[PDB]
Amino acid sequence: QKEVEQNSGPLSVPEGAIASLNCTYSDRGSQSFFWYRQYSGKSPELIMFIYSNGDKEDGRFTAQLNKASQYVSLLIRDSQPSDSATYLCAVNRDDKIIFGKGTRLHILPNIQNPDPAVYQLRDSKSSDKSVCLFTDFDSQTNVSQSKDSDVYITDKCVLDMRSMDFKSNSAVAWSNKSDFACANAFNNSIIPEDTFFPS
Amino acid sequence: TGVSQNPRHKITKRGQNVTFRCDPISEHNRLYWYRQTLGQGPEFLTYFQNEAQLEKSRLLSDRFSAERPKGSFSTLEIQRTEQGDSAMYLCASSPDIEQYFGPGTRLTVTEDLKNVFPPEVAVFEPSEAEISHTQKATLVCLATGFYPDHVELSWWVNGKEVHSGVCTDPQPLKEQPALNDSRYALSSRLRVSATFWQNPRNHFRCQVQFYGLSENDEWTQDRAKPVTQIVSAEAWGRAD
Repeated sequence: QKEVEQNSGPLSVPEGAIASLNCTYSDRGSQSFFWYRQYSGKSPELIMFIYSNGDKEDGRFTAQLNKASQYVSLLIRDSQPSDSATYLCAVNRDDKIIFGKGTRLHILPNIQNPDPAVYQLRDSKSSDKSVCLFTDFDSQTNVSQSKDSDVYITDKCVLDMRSMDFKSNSAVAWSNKSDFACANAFNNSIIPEDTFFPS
Repeated sequence: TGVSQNPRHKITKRGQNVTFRCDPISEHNRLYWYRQTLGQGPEFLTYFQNEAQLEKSRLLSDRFSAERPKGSFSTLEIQRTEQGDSAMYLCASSPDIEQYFGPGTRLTVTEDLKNVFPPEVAVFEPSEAEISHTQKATLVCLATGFYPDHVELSWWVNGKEVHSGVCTDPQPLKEQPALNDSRYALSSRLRVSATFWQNPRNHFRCQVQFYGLSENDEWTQDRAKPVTQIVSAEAWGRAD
């Protein structure tokens, strides 16, 4: 469809700050608009609707509909980890809802004391299979994927030791080779200069 | 309660038929079908009011067939499946214009049931260097070599499922990105304190639910039939 336009992002927003999601629509006869939240494994869930020009607050969400400029917006105050999701803009066209392609939102964790480090982990079963773990880096470290078909690298992923109130990022790399060492594993990426590489 | 859909997953050889079912919320006069692929929105397929199918999109081609016989449940039939029919098929019902979605049916159309594989699973034990440096311990699970890409990974500590300290990759990545029916890989981390890991009575399982062939699927190989099944791997704690 060409009546709901939104940029795919991903948008990165610091934890606590306001996230701003925008969407434009091609037909000024449209009157009824929606924001749907879809977590990565899940179905779209409705979080806000707006049927007249103006503002609307519900908790941390603010939806805004501007008919003169033909845009609709969703503001998320006090961004949390749980807001990381895809946010779908949607307009009613007669009796059917039409969806935009969705904007992906990453709420970046506020890492108190970064301690970037690459560790190697070995299989619980055959202790010749191993894995490299890049962890404890700050939230604006970008992990670069492999352009080496024999090397697999996963993107950033934040975990919460909720009991100890400690968040931490990490990425994982492994290889069909096993002479492959973790020193040269993440080198296709820009990593902190003082990343700890133990021996 | 809520909108229900079945099956949750379907693998089909290209050229075969397939039928999905939606059970909406009973009070809703309106029913919708949508198709959705990753990084894209739900694309409209058709719209029911009571039993009458009032609207079809060009995405609902001739091979596509949707009915809501009793103005209640709905079925969507794709005949002679193509690879480009692989998607999540969403159902939604409405009392007016707000739409309420079911959990979907994930369809994978493969050239040949023989390219379906269960994951292999391995658990990687916390590094001694991390333990000494941070007083914490990260376990890593790897699930590799599965096709199609519908798995559910979970961590189980002493027989109970844990969510705190867990990070799983949002998507499985392709093992052969230049192959149309590439097998996939998935990784997950679980971080516990060093002292919880050094306890030798603590048991750590990474479990991967894989959704594979059906009991009435034709299996013509000698390697085991990759049916729906759990694969898991385990590790016990160790006191330095």
